[PDB]
Amino acid sequence: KNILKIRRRKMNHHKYRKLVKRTRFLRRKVREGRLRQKQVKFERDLKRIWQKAGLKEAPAGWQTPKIYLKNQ
Amino acid sequence: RRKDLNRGQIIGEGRHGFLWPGLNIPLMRNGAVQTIAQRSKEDQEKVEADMVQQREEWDRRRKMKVKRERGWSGNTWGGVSLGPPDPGPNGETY
RNA sequence: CACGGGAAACAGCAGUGAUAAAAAUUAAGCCAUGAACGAAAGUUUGACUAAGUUAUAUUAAUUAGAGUUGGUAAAUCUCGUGCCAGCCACCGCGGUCAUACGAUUAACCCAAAUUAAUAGAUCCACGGCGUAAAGAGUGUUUAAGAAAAAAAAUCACAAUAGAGUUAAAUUAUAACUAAGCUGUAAAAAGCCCUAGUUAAAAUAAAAUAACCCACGAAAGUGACUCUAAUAAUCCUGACACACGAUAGCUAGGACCCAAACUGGGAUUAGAUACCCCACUAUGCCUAGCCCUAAACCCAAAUAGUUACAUAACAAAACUAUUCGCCAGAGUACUACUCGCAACUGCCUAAAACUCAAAGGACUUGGCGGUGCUUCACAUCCACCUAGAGGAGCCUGUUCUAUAAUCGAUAAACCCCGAUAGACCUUACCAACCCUUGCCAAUUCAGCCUAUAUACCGCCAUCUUCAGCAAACCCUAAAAAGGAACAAUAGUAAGCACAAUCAUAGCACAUAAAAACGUUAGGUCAAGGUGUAGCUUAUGGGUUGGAAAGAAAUGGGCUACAUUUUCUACAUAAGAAUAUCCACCACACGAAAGUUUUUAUGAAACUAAAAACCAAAGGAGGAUUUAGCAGUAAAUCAAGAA
Ligand SMILES: [Mg+2]
Ligand SMILES: [Mg+2]
Ligand SMILES: [Mg+2]
Ligand SMILES: [Mg+2]
Ligand SMILES: [Mg+2]
Ligand SMILES: [Mg+2]
Ligand SMILES: [Mg+2]
Ligand SMILES: [Mg+2]
Ligand SMILES: [Mg+2]
Ligand SMILES: [Mg+2]
Ligand SMILES: [Mg+2]
Ligand SMILES: [Mg+2]
Ligand SMILES: [Mg+2]
Ligand SMILES: [Mg+2]
Ligand SMILES: [Mg+2]
Ligand SMILES: [Mg+2]
Ligand SMILES: [Mg+2]
Ligand SMILES: [Mg+2]
Ligand SMILES: [Mg+2]
Ligand SMILES: [Mg+2]
Ligand SMILES: [Mg+2]
Ligand SMILES: [Mg+2]
Ligand SMILES: [Mg+2]
Ligand SMILES: [Mg+2]
Ligand SMILES: [Mg+2]
Ligand SMILES: [Mg+2]
Ligand SMILES: [Mg+2]
Ligand SMILES: [Mg+2]
Ligand SMILES: [Mg+2]
Ligand SMILES: [Mg+2]
Ligand SMILES: [Mg+2]
Ligand SMILES: [Mg+2]
Ligand SMILES: [Mg+2]
Ligand SMILES: [Mg+2]
Ligand SMILES: [Mg+2]
Ligand SMILES: [Mg+2]
Ligand SMILES: [Mg+2]
Ligand SMILES: [Mg+2]
Ligand SMILES: [Mg+2]
Ligand SMILES: [Mg+2]
Ligand SMILES: [Mg+2]
Ligand SMILES: [Mg+2]
Ligand SMILES: [Mg+2]
Ligand SMILES: [Mg+2]
Ligand SMILES: [Mg+2]
Ligand SMILES: [Mg+2]
Ligand SMILES: [Mg+2]
Ligand SMILES: [Mg+2]
Ligand SMILES: [Mg+2]
Ligand SMILES: [Mg+2]
Ligand SMILES: [Mg+2]
Ligand SMILES: [Mg+2]
Ligand SMILES: [Mg+2]
Ligand SMILES: [Mg+2]
Ligand SMILES: [Mg+2]
Ligand SMILES: [Mg+2]
Ligand SMILES: [Mg+2]
Ligand SMILES: [Mg+2]
Ligand SMILES: [Mg+2]
Ligand SMILES: [Mg+2]
Ligand SMILES: [Mg+2]
Ligand SMILES: [Mg+2]
Ligand SMILES: [Mg+2]
Ligand SMILES: [Mg+2]
Ligand SMILES: [Mg+2]
Ligand SMILES: [Mg+2]
Ligand SMILES: [Mg+2]
Ligand SMILES: [Mg+2]
Ligand SMILES: [Mg+2]
Ligand SMILES: [Mg+2]
Ligand SMILES: [Mg+2]
Ligand SMILES: [Mg+2]
Ligand SMILES: [Mg+2]
Ligand SMILES: [Mg+2]
Ligand SMILES: [Mg+2]
Ligand SMILES: [Mg+2]
Ligand SMILES: [Mg+2]
Ligand SMILES: [Mg+2]
Ligand SMILES: [Mg+2]
Ligand SMILES: [Mg+2]
Ligand SMILES: [Mg+2]
Ligand SMILES: [Mg+2]
Ligand SMILES: [Mg+2]
Ligand SMILES: [Mg+2]
Ligand SMILES: [Mg+2]
Ligand SMILES: [Mg+2]
Ligand SMILES: [Mg+2]
Ligand SMILES: [Mg+2]
Ligand SMILES: [Mg+2]
Ligand SMILES: [Mg+2]
Ligand SMILES: [Mg+2]
Ligand SMILES: [Mg+2]
Ligand SMILES: [Mg+2]
Ligand SMILES: [Mg+2]
Repeated sequence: KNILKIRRRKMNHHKYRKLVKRTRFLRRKVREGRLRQKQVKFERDLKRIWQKAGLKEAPAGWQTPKIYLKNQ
Repeated sequence: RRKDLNRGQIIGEGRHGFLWPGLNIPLMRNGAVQTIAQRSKEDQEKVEADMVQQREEWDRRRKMKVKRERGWSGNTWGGVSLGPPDPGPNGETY
């Protein structure tokens, strides 16, 4: 009966958790790896604007904070 | 399928071709009490040919037995005529 | 976009390299039309006109071929092959008798085409969302919409948030008292700074009432008291806003008891588990996060109706207004994205690939270390008797050995086909020989050669079990079911059981009987056969030769002795009696061997009898067989071949 659907899920979940334990630190890399792409693409997004709006420098008092890498 | 060997053979019928007064031949002719007689070689070749053609006839008659009217498709019995229902107990007939 | 730059342009007509599953003439004319110029005749026009090439499509006839033939779906015979070679669009076909393969033979249907492939046209949902894919964990509002009348009454009292309080129990820690106390199916470990009693704060958790069904939007909420307090003159509404069980995370407190983890102890093949014992994160408070549930009543909100109406099952069927959600199954509470006080997280959520299914509900079976009742009568347990497993021997399997049968081989084989092998039987091996080679006739005989999963015969087995089965009849449909006796849809001849027969009168007992099916149970070696094979041989004869034991085991026989052994004898007798001791060995036990006879027989290898010899055995491990009365046990005699 419908348990037979749940069994599949139950297994697929278990078999996933196990995986994410072994793979943990590999995972941890690739997460942060993409956060450093994010923050960069983000930056370029704004850089694009100065250069598109004709300004040479980034406007006064702009440090362009890091949102994605926010921790603690 | 079952073939019968009771078909085609008369009494006294034989390959050595004897005509027995009570079986192969009626008991009497214009003259009474025919004796025990033997046919020719060729008369026998003919009667044997007759039995052979009999068997051939029966085999053809067994093979010709495939004919049908189709109901919907082929081996689907849908729409096949079953034939008028059975007369009831009261003599009622359809 | 073309100033400028690459660079030197057929996406005009013909043609050509390269590329691609993709192939028209380097063709003639301005004669018609159209165009450009001309005042005009007219000139030019690879536009166009007429051809040329091509089954690309229709038409006409002169042209006959392709595909199919298990089913959907028109249409098949014989071979070959034997899960191989191969085929199919879907279901599928091939494992020795293939209408599915390859090839014939007939047919079918299309037809100058026919099939295959790939793209289309066509194809979801104005259908759904309890169990099938789908009502979000909860509320309010925005945007957007929908609108006759009635539509705020009260807790039968346990929303929430504060602040204060404690009855039962438990624990520290003392006073006594006894050595144990704890703990399981049974124990062990564990603790004796233990246990019972008498005292007693904190912390934690809230018997009964509750057979109540209230309060909150949901989560949730039921010890006591007081404070604050439960939105909207009440329609729907989000990705916005505010909440959201447990567990978890951060910091600080708390710690009676519980308890993942872990360490002991058992259990177990193992036991990282279930059982036992400790002890920890953690449940508790204050503050901050996390935002998940079988967050399920799997049933959206608000007004209605009980009309119409039974897929199934479950909580009976539906309008109207809305929003939310669902387009096969996996893959996938997944990969990538987006956002989040999360950084083994949450949310949103695909495709490649694979399959022809995946699902829901039901129906009879069978099964169940589910529950309940009732039994077992040689029968499971408890019980009684006598044996098997140990010893010798007999005899059957199984293995080794042999040139040298076959068959049976869980219950349902194993002193089995055999109520029976020295030659014969005989099917076996070894050599030799014979080819219409039993018969009335036959390009015919003969085959203990392969199929017991082609079979008839005879049987085993459930089984001393009560059911099987035609003919009907009923069920808001039927896969199937079909009884209640103060009776509710069943009737029915048949075959089973029962009844009668037999065991020389009864009775009981035994014998017999015991269907339908089940086990593709047994047997092509009783005989007979379907299909296949053999034919100067898988046929038929003569002569010899087989059946040895390292063992392992099934069943028997005889013992192991005093309820015995011997002789007499029929059932009151006399003697012997395992230790003396040097017996001049004897007590039981020789069925075994060595010798001699005799029975049979052409042939002793076979049976019996005497003489000798006297061995293992001193009542048998786990485990097992049988018997409910004239039975078990013991004793004796006969027959079949
Ligand atoms: Mg899986
Ligand atoms: Mg990534
Ligand atoms: Mg057909
Ligand atoms: Mg250009
Ligand atoms: Mg230029
Ligand atoms: Mg070009
Ligand atoms: Mg061209
Ligand atoms: Mg050009
Ligand atoms: Mg080319
Ligand atoms: Mg073409
Ligand atoms: Mg020209
Ligand atoms: Mg043309
Ligand atoms: Mg044509
Ligand atoms: Mg031709
Ligand atoms: Mg093979
Ligand atoms: Mg064949
Ligand atoms: Mg076909
Ligand atoms: Mg074929
Ligand atoms: Mg054509
Ligand atoms: Mg439609
Ligand atoms: Mg429904
Ligand atoms: Mg569902
Ligand atoms: Mg889906
Ligand atoms: Mg709901
Ligand atoms: Mg909501
Ligand atoms: Mg959820
Ligand atoms: Mg408005
Ligand atoms: Mg209204
Ligand atoms: Mg508080
Ligand atoms: Mg107290
Ligand atoms: Mg106390
Ligand atoms: Mg105490
Ligand atoms: Mg106990
Ligand atoms: Mg102890
Ligand atoms: Mg209660
Ligand atoms: Mg309640
Ligand atoms: Mg209110
Ligand atoms: Mg609302
Ligand atoms: Mg929470
Ligand atoms: Mg918590
Ligand atoms: Mg603690
Ligand atoms: Mg304390
Ligand atoms: Mg504890
Ligand atoms: Mg342990
Ligand atoms: Mg075990
Ligand atoms: Mg257990
Ligand atoms: Mg403790
Ligand atoms: Mg709590
Ligand atoms: Mg709940
Ligand atoms: Mg529930
Ligand atoms: Mg749901
Ligand atoms: Mg709603
Ligand atoms: Mg409301
Ligand atoms: Mg109505
Ligand atoms: Mg039904
Ligand atoms: Mg899908
Ligand atoms: Mg989850
Ligand atoms: Mg995820
Ligand atoms: Mg989002
Ligand atoms: Mg017994
Ligand atoms: Mg029994
Ligand atoms: Mg014994
Ligand atoms: Mg023995
Ligand atoms: Mg044998
Ligand atoms: Mg051998
Ligand atoms: Mg055998
Ligand atoms: Mg056999
Ligand atoms: Mg058997
Ligand atoms: Mg026996
Ligand atoms: Mg012999
Ligand atoms: Mg032979
Ligand atoms: Mg075989
Ligand atoms: Mg059989
Ligand atoms: Mg049979
Ligand atoms: Mg009956
Ligand atoms: Mg019936
Ligand atoms: Mg009688
Ligand atoms: Mg009787
Ligand atoms: Mg009997
Ligand atoms: Mg009877
Ligand atoms: Mg068999
Ligand atoms: Mg068997
Ligand atoms: Mg035979
Ligand atoms: Mg035959
Ligand atoms: Mg021979
Ligand atoms: Mg011989
Ligand atoms: Mg033995
Ligand atoms: Mg005995
Ligand atoms: Mg005496
Ligand atoms: Mg002897
Ligand atoms: Mg002796
Ligand atoms: Mg001894
Ligand atoms: Mg036993
Ligand atoms: Mg005799």
